[PDB]
Amino acid sequence: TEANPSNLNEDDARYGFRCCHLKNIWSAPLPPETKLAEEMGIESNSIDIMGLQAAYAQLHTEQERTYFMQRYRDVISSFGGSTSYDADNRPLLVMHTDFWASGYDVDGTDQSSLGQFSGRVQQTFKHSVPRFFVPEHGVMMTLA
Amino acid sequence: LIRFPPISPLEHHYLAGKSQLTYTDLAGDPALIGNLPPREISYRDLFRDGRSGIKIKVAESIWYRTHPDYVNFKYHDLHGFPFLDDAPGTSTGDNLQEAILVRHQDYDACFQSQQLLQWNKQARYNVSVYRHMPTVRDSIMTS
Repeated sequence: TEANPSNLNEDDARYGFRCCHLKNIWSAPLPPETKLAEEMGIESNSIDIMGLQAAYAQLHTEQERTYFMQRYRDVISSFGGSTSYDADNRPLLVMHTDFWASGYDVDGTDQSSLGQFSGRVQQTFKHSVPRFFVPEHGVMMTLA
Repeated sequence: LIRFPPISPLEHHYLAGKSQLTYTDLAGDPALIGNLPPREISYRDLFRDGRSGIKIKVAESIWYRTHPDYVNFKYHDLHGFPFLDDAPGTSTGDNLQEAILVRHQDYDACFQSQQLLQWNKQARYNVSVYRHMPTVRDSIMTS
């Protein structure tokens, strides 16, 4: 929530924010506040089995939310409904491309560099956005 | 058995009456609707002059399974309409059974005159019955 580009720090402002590593077991853990146990109160000597039933149901709603419905839009999708991008002010994703960056090695050829190599990665790529209709004034930003 | 659907200018949607609208009431989240226990509410929660002493146990989010009839409060005191111009059970006391059972007086108001009670009818009942029955001639004749 920085208010001005001037509230950003050296690195961020010049290179952009940092993003998440590709997903793996250690970089895609369940949200840190994930419940590991759900307590349910009980009268000194008895337990309301009907309440216990509700308790679970309630928990279920809580979990679903924590695990994958943390964003309003996703909760509404949960019900089988939908939301315009104006509903939560989300930028509209118009096109997403992804590709691997490969290249070649350069062979060292002098007395000491003979048998050495330097990797030069150089990948060509196309990123094409199909004719899009702009309903209101604004910006079309493309990032990498 | 002649009856009038219980329309009333005093009944309102359950949700219109709730003071604190909760997720459980509004959301209509299935997960909840199928595993909660019944809900105890009172006629006060359904009619403006509803009797709070009459408690009923309804099924969760039932108000989302059916809509109630509506009568502008204006008809509330015009004599001649067979509406329940008073929350059911208003004059029988905090007693459920007495509210559920139809109180015919509730309608006295809308009739010019019950010279023939509230309703009345006339019909022809054509009945044919096959049966073992000696003819009247046989009954009255000895030999």
